[PDB]
Amino acid sequence: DPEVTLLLQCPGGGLPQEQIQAELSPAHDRRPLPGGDEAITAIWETRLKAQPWLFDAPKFRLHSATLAPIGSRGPQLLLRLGLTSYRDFLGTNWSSSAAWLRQQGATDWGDTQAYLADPLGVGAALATADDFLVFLRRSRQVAEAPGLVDVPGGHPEPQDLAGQLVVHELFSSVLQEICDEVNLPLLTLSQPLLLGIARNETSAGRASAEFYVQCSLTSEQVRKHYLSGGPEAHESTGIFFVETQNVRRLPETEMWAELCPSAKGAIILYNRVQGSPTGAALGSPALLPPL
Ligand SMILES: O=S1(=O)C[C@H](NCc2cccnc2)[C@@H](O)C1
Repeated sequence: DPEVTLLLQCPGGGLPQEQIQAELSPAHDRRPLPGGDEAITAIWETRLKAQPWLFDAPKFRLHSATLAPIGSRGPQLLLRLGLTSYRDFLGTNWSSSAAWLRQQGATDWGDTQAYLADPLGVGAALATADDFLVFLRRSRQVAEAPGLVDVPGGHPEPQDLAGQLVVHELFSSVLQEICDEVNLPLLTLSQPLLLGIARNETSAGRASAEFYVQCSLTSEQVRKHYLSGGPEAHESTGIFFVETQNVRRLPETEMWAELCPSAKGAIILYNRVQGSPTGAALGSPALLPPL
């Protein structure tokens, strides 16, 4: 699967909020472009002169994420974060010359990402009470991955001693994205677990944190809540459900060629971290069928 690479696979079936540290530092920002950031300003002016209702927004930037030695006590993950924007995204990751900016970063800084905005996404593998994952169909009229399958999520906007507030906002944001798009009550959702981090190579390597969330509603009830918002309550054009049993072999199905890269990330991490039993009981052939 060339369009998605794993940056992080969490241990212990996934990491809760209280085991994660963040360092939000201007040392983690994008480096100014070799010829100057005027080139980002020029793409933005052109875009606003066609679509003057567009507005900029701040984003978190992923620099790096370091996992503690497995089985250790204390914080298990450090996320190194800076700040970027929708505008810096449009002028770098989304630019036609994005591959040239990756080569320049390798040459200048020993870092393919040094000249890229790399805004941090969040996504969820959202399971129902009746053991299904939730999928959404993307509109055919949006700029990115039109008409493809997605999972719930988005790209949080800002606002360990500011770090903990930043971790809280990331975990809060995946639940808020589920309530905004799927139309579920907050109180039907578990606290998220972080499964890992996946990179979208079709979007010059920008990363998404992938989370596991359990809902107390059945697939039937989740569908009712989604539809009862009406065509204006969501950006997606449809919702559908796959049995957790069947997610295990999803990369062998015709669905796989219709998943956008960040949703492929979420399903691979679900399969490795929540799937893939290690013990004798869930390992036994009748519960883990071979092939
Ligand atoms: O947070 S972002 O900068 C906003 C962006 N939205 C999709 C999009 C794509 C191309 C042009 N406009 C919007 C995220 O994919 C990254």
